[PDB]
Amino acid sequence: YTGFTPERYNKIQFGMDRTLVWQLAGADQSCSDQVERIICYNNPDHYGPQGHFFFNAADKLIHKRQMELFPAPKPTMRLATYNKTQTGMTEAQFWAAVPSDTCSALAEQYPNWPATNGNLREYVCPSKAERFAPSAYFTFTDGKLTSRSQSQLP
Repeated sequence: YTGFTPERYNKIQFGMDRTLVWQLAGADQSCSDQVERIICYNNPDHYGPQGHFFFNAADKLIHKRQMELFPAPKPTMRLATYNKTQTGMTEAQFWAAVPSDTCSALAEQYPNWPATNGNLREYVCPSKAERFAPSAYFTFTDGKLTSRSQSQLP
């Protein structure tokens, strides 16, 4: 598969029907429908950049995930930085502790779309730019940090 791009991912919006997401993502040329999710690939290297899309019971988009379409531009994550964070922080308090440029916006979810509550916003913050670098993982539920983990930082 081939052809999924950052510009396509930005065009795709919550509540869109599975059929519309599929078409705008590039359909069979670019995507695989795994049932639980749709995976759409930038190029034939299926370890390469890709978007994933998930649907509610009504087949409307509620969840966008991306790997290397928008990577962390300056990966610098270190364990001392991970140790500044604690669950209960607001996003502002978090970004004062952790530089935004070291994190990738991994996923955004609105499980109750078209209602906007229960928003989950997930970040992966790697320590270096090489693939599979040690990283920290963070989840905000409605703007409060509810999950944090890491392995092998620095």
